[PDB]
Amino acid sequence: GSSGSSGMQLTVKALQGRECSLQVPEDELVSTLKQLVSEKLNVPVRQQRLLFKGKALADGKRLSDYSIGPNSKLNLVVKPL
Repeated sequence: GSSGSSGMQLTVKALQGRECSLQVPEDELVSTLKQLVSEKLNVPVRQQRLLFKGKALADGKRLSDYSIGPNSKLNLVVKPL
C-alpha cells in the first residue's frame, strides 16, 4: 500500500511526553483512531486520550464531524486507570 494522495497524516503528541504519526482517512472513527496508536506506543486506549483544540472526542464519532481535516495534530493525554 501507499499513503499520500488518499487519506491524511495524523501526528499524536502527548503533553511533554511521547508522540507518533499514523495514516488515517478523514472519516476515521475516533474509536479506531485511538486503538491504532494504542499499538504504536503500546498504551491502552483506557489511559491515553486524544484532544483537539480543547475538544474531548468520543470513541465512535468521526474526526470529520469535529471539523478536523488533514495535517491535524492531535493532543494525547494520560489518565489514571
